[PDB]
Amino acid sequence: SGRPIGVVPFQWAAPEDIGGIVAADLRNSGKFNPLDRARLPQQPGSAQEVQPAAWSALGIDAVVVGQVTPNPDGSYNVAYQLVDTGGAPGTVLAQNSYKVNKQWLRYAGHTASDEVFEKLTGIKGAFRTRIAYVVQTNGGQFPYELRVSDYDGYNQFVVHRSPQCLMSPAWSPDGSKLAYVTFESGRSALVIQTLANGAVRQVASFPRHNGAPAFSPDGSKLAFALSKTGSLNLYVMDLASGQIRQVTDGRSNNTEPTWFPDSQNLAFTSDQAGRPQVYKVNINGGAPQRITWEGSQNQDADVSSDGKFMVMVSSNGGQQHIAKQDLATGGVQVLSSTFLDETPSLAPNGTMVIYSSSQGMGSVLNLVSTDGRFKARLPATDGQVKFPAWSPYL
Amino acid sequence: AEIYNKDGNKVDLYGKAVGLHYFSKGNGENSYGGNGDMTYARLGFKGETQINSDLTGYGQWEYNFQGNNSEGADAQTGNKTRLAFAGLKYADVGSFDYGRNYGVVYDALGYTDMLPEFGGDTAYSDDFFVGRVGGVATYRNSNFFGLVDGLNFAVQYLGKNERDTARRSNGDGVGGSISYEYEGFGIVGAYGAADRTNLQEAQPLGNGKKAEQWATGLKYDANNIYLAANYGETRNATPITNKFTNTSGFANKTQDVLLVAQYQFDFGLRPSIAYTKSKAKDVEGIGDVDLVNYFEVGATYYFNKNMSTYVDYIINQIDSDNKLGVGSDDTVAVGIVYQF
Amino acid sequence: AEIYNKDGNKVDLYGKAVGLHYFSKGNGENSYGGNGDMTYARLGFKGETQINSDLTGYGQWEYNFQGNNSEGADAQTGNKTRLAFAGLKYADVGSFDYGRNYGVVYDALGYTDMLPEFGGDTAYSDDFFVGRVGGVATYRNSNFFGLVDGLNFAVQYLGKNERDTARRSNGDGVGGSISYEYEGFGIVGAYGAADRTNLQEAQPLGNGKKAEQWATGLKYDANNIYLAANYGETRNATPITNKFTNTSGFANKTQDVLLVAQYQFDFGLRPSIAYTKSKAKDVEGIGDVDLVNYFEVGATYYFNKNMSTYVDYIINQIDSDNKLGVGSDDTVAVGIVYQF
Amino acid sequence: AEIYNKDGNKVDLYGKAVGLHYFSKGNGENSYGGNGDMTYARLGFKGETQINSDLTGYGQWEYNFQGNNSEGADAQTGNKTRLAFAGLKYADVGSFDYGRNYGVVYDALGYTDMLPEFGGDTAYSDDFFVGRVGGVATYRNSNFFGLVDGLNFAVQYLGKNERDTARRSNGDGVGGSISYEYEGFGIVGAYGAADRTNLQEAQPLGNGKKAEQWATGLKYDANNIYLAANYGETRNATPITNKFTNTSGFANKTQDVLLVAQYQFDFGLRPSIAYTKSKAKDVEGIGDVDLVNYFEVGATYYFNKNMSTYVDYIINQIDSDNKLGVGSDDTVAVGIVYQF
Amino acid sequence: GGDGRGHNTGAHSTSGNINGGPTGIGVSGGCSDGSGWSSENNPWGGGSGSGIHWGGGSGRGNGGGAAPVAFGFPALSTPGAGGLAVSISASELSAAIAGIIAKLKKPFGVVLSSLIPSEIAKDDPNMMSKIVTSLPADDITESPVSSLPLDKATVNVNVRVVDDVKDERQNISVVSGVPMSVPVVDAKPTERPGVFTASIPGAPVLNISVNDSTPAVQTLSPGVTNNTDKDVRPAGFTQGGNTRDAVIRFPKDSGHNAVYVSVSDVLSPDQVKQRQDEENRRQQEWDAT
Repeated sequence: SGRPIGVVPFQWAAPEDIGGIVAADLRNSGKFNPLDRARLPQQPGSAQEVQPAAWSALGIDAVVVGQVTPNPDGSYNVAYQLVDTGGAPGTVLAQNSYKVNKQWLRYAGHTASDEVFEKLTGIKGAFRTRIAYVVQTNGGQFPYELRVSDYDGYNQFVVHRSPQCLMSPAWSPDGSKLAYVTFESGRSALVIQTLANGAVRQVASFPRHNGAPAFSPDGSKLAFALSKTGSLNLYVMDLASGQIRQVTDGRSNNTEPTWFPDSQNLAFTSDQAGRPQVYKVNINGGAPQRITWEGSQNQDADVSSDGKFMVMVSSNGGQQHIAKQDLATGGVQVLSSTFLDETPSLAPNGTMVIYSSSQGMGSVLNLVSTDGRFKARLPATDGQVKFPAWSPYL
Repeated sequence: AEIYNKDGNKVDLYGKAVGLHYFSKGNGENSYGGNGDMTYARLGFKGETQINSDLTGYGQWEYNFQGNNSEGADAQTGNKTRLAFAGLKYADVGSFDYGRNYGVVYDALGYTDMLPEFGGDTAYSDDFFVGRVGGVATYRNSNFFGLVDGLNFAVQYLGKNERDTARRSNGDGVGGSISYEYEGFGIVGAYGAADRTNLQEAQPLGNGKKAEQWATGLKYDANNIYLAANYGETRNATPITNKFTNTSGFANKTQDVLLVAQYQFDFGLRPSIAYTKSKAKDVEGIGDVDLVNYFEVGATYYFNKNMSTYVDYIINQIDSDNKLGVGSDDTVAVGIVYQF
Repeated sequence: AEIYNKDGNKVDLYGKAVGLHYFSKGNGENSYGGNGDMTYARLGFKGETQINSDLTGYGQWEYNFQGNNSEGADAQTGNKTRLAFAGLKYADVGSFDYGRNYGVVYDALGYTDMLPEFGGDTAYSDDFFVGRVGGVATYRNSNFFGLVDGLNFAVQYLGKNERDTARRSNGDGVGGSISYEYEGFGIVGAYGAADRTNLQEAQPLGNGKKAEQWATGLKYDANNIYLAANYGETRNATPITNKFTNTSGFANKTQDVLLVAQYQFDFGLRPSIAYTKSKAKDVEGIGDVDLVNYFEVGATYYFNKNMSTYVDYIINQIDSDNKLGVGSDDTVAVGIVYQF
Repeated sequence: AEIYNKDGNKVDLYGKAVGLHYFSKGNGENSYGGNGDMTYARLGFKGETQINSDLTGYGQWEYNFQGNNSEGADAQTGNKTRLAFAGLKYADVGSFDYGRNYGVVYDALGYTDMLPEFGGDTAYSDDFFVGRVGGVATYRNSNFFGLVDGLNFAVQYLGKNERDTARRSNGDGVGGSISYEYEGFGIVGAYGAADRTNLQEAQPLGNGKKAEQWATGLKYDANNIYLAANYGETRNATPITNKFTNTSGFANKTQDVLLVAQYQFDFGLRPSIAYTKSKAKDVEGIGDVDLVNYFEVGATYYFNKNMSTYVDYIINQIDSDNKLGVGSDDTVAVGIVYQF
Repeated sequence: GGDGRGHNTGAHSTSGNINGGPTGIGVSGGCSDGSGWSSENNPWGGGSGSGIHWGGGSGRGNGGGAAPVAFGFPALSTPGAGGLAVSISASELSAAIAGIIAKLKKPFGVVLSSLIPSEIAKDDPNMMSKIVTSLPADDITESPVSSLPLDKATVNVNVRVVDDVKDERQNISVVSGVPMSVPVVDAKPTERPGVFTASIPGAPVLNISVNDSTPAVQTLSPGVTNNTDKDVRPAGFTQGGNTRDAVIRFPKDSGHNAVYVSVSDVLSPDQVKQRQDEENRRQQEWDAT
């Protein structure tokens, strides 16, 4: 399902397939169905060449065309036009042209993907965003790497290598820092590493596990879990002052915080009710309220950027899957159908979830659209991939 | 360490070396433990293999080599095989093993035997059920077939062993043990009974045939803390030696009390305290006497799991006038350990 | 298991644990094998390294530790090193080794020694060529320099060993063995001759100097089946002990016959049958007598290569009136094995 | 070989097998070394773990098993644990260990002990500081806290050992050793002093309490060459046995001289030459005598690090009229080695 | 034997450890809080403890690594190379011997035991065994051994334990009735605690060992009998011809009373007929004079 759309190969072999990147981006969102290239009624190299009737006949009311031309310095100019083939046939609804170096050609595609997706959906695009994750490689000296790539797995690079367990990277709201758990000292530590220079800020090294970091949306606070008291409880550090407050204190267990849009409430996983469930607590007034009542287990929650819903890992009758629960209704929809579905992360526009599964025996992350309509594997990595984290808008 | 984990089979070679020394006043004849160099290295292998999803087989073996000895005729003194057995673990019903292994009663006595070097004195070796012995067939159930969590029970048969000395010999025996772990707390109860061989009866000390042991154990372990209290009573089971008479045998009756309290710190430290006592009753010609009555005060620094250092100071409260020649002197031990 | 395979060198640590027991009527003095717990663990390492494409060097060592023993003075009883040797294998000419290894004659006797626990009784240890001994230099050729497939021949020299007892002693010796394997069938023939030391002659039993052994073996192995038949004759080679006289020595003449038939099933089962006999002749004062005459009936379940269980029931046909005190009683053995 | 290198811990299992034989005229009673099969296998494990960047802990253990022995009562003869100790190495200050290890003086005597099989005869085992002993606590500094390159110094305390025989016994002792390596050349000096136990004094030979050893060593190793010269003097330290009297004890005074010259070739060859001498003085009733005075001529082919072959021909210059019964005959040894 | 290879002097270390040094064992379970409810504890852990327990606990169960003969009751001691072995007690001598010595106080003597080589050899075929007897010195000597010059080598005694030959058997017996006086020798200590070595001229090394811990015993050997008849009889002219006795004193800082010990040879029957003969000849002499 999804809106059918015509995505035409761009006019030029070309250094990159921009039309294919746009089609794949729009499809990954679940909201679009780019017309099979083999069934396109034409391959127009320009909006002028678009014959709207031939696209409307196939149920397509808009067509993406474009041009890639080389520049004398070896860079390329990439231009796109979106041609209405519905109520305003042949009209160009949006278009652009701009100069990029070859190494950003894939980014160029995402740029087009960002605009058309928004033009046709009114939703800000997330195709130029990035994901962070931890890879356990087969290298001996630094088997653990915290890495970042494009949302679709391309343009991977390593942010930090470690001989010891890494967990739970977390983006600052500006996309400039990653908080994460590092055990290089021989036990748990929470640190914030600046991507631009790789500088690492030490956040916490209490006697036991310091984990599950989360940056407040406004950037002022970091949530995390400490067991120094004897058990995992939620704590928040004011990033300006460095002062640490405790949010939960009790024999119940409280961890895996995620921030609500208000930067004042956390959702998190607790066993207060037995099997893991999701609870909500104010970082000031501490008294957790259970918010997950469907299924038999609920854990690993992530609150949407508008706060209307969250995604999580839910267990209902033996089956654990990535599910989405509306935060104002409790309605749960199962999204994923893979095995060992774990650690989902939401795009900042709420349209796609990245998570880890049994795919590739752990070595593959998967994307699923938040409408449930599309599922795909990311390009395989050279290791086991865990703890994916979707960057903010970049 | 796990060296081979392939073909549904996994091998964990575990071995360690211990540079140890015992200090005591005088030559060390009257010292509780002794005196001099007691360095020793142990080598062993454990192996498992999942034949099926619900069925796995395991085999374990351990040996002890002493370094204190010279390279002459006394090289082998104190060298032995501690454990050598095999067995199978079904999915839920439990697990059954056979060979040379710990007796069911040791499970209860395991709680107190957490000390660095000393401890578990009542749990003598080559004794019926308290220590590690050869010729046992044991079955164990975990969580009572998975019905109730934390309730593990086991049963053990002891094949007769006709050795040269009554101290190391035994006969047909049976025993059982139950352990309930709840919310950190732990409770255990074990019982064992067997028949003494003719050689044992012939000994000057000891009277009767039914050699009986039983024990009750309590503990709490959490928050870097470990508390334990084992009370055990036995008949014609505990060995005893008289220097004055230079004659040995077994104890007509014995009561044993063990208490341990250890705290652990984040920075690789573990102070320990232990009280201990054993009183023999109805002894032939000696009435009632105390075999051991001492305090422990010690500590252990854990650089890591594979490297450790420790110290133990034994405050022997035993009096010199004891009617068996038992050492009435204090002692101390200092040890360093590497282990993979 | 292969733990280290690097730098053109490969190491296979092989070790196992065996929980074993022997049942028999009475105390077990007259039982063929014995009675009680016979659990044991073996540890060993094999290593190879291809120095060149055509040249590789190998070293192997094996030790046996018994768990049935106590932790007292009898800990070392039955503890020993079975194999400890080295050698080099050239590409085609063959291979040459030296150390403590099996004698050439054992190759023939290897066919019958396929039983779970018992079997190969004629192949005594520390004997001239039938069992594993120390001080041998052996050369072996595979396929006669690669000329004829399946024809392996070997030769062995035995350095003299002057020990305290004639049972464990020997002298200069020589031997050879040939094996032809064709289409599954296998044939072997081995011969060994050596000189007895003065201590051996001094024994009351036994007469002559040339201690001679020789054997012929046949087998067929395929389709989950294993048939084997070894006939061996010896002079002044087999040891014999007389309980009535409490005196030992060697047999002036001996004939030995071994027969084995084992079937294997897909579902990890292996029933086995074995006939055996050994008759001594020209014995000093005892004429002709039978040392061993029994049937075997047993089985083995192979959960996998690394885990197994087995049983063996020995129907001793020996009569009580035997003129040497040999056990005239039946026996049974039950064992469980883990091995990596 | 390194089998486990994980979690900041690394384990190097090292073991070898040696097929060896000694040839000599006659039975071998008068031969320097002996005669017959001397095959042996050694097994050991070394382990390290970097607790911190500046702090690592290490543990090492070694055992020796002899294959020449039979499977009877003499299986354990010559079986022992060579090394069993532990210790910690700080970044710069140095390293401290305790257990059963080589004495400081052996460091100097290490230069000459480069021979394939023989060599280091003066460095007797279970002796005060010259050989490997149990009950030592040693501290070592590398490059004098990193100040001066190539200057390593160490110090060692020796806990008293009260054994059954004076040959294997000792008492409180101290020692030190210094080593300067410059541009390939190497110089060393070691000194040790301890008190003899009453049992030692009671021996017919030997007089005095302060058992003293000291030694000086020089060497040059480079360009496939190894030269070494150790001169050592001792009082009441060296053991001596008189066959004529069948009585043993220690030497009132002893001088020892060792010289070695070995060349190495690219094609896996290493010819060696060694001169040796030891003269005892102020012996009780024997005046001055020579214990050992011989040349070595030998060679070693190194197929690789893990496989080697070697030969050693000992030209014993000792005369038959020696007043202690020391062997006045030549000897030869041929060995083959696999080692991982 | 080529051990010198390597064996670097100074600190010994390898090269290139895989992981950075851990602070300690503060985190025992793993790179976790130890909690376990959420995925912070055991988020990597796999196959934790599938196997059944094997010797749970430290397992260091324990730690790595002369009945006295009554005074006045002659008994056999087989010698060693280190001499004879004797173990005395502190408990003062029984009513029996005190009785005998009182009776005898007011050369004659009283027979303690009788010897039978036929039997003594059944256990000691070589006939190396001697016969030791001991009394507390103060009961023998009129002047306490304490209040005695250190120069004196021979203290006077009122009675002695002596071998005699009567009624065709050798027998050990308590003699008296004349001026007598015996060697006095000091007891050097030894390695063992409370164990000394007295050496009396003409006997083996007599290594003693005091013990007031074990209740006193009387040893019973088929050769040595306990002749009930304790009548005072005249004594041998040849009395003592195969006996060596001595008062042995201990060093001042031992607190052990001085002890008298006689050690007599076990005569073979030929030697007994010989002693008997010489005794009869001496009786003849005395009878004629």
